[PDB]
Amino acid sequence: KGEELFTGVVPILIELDGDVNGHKFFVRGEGEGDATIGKLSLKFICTTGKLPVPWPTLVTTLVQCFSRYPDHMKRHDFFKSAMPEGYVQERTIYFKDDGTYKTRAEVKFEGDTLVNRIELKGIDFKEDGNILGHKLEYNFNSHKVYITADKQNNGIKANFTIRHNVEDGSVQLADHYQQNTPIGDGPVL
Amino acid sequence: NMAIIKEFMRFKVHMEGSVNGHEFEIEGEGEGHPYEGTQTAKLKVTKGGPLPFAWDILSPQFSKAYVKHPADIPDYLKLSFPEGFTWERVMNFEDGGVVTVTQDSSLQDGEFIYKVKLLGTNFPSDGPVMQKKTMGWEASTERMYPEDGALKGEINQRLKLKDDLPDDHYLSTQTILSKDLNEKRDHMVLLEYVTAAGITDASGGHYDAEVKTTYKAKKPVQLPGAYNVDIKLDITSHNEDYTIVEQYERAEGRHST
Repeated sequence: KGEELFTGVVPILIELDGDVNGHKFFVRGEGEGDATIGKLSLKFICTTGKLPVPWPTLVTTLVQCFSRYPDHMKRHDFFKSAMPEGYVQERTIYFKDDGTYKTRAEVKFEGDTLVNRIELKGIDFKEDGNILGHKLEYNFNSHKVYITADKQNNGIKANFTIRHNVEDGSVQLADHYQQNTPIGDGPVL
Repeated sequence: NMAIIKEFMRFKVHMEGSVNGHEFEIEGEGEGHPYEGTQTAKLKVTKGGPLPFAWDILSPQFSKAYVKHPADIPDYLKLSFPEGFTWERVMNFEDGGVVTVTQDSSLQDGEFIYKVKLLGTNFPSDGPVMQKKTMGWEASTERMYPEDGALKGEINQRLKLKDDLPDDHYLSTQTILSKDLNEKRDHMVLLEYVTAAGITDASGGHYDAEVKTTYKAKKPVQLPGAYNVDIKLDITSHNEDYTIVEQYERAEGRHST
């Protein structure tokens, strides 16, 4: 099950080692999720000085187990089910007319805190593009994450397109292709 | 007086049935405490094994003399002995499949004798019964009430389906990004709201059946008023192909209101 863990406020730790076009950086963040209301409160810090990429681009990368699942949909919650053991979240993000992120993360419980450790590698980004050129506005929009369960992985698949507002009035799209998978070996449900 | 039904009783059961054109026979032995509401049984498939369909539709057809009744509630089926009683049952499953049963309960040499005839019909080939996707029965409540000079009962019975997957749904997201004005490092403050949607109906985990049973005593004994019986059936064990199955049941009667 696992729902017992999320019945109340859960403290969160997130760590990211990124590499984008050779630019290396580390981001840490702390806060608390509430799965009952589906709320996240987090503060992130880059320890390497200036962030080579805009913060909004790291948002989707930086714990969907805190999503609120209505009572009738509770049996459909994959994320909470894998806990405390946790799950592996992999993504490939295609930035329109630009480079691509590739991430590997392990989301599990270390002690009483939920931990997400990410490894990100970007490539083929335009030096003057919206990402490396920091042309993206500081804000985020509303989205839909379409989840389909996939087969032999004993886990779920996902895709969606993130809309990043560019400061010139245009929109920078990011196509997300996501797949997850448990850690412990056995039934999930 | 408890001279007829003892505190511990054994029974023997025979079932001949046909489901989706598949004939078969089952013989089994059972035992329990009629006044405590508890019984067990071990069933064997003597013909037409292995069975192409789910065992769970057969399990409820293998014993109401074992129900625990309060003193103020007349036990109609216990009083029917030594002569005994018969029952007939119609199970209507949500996908159109139907199970019908006729049974005879007698008592010989201090042992109950059960004789069962069953038919399943119109079970869809991709349905959970023919696909063996059932996980067993949820706890049941049978509404009992006198009618037509007999004792009748009515159940809304939930069969648990094999867990498949998350299916298809989506997450709606909202996010605000802010800054800590006193924070001296490059940073992002974030607050996010996520809620799942895309499924209303709430039941993909269950296979429902409308059940109506009629219990007739062979002799004119005393009928109870309308009341309820709580029932829970468990499969305690079984082999791979379900040609050997052990069952357990607890049933206790209580007042309706």
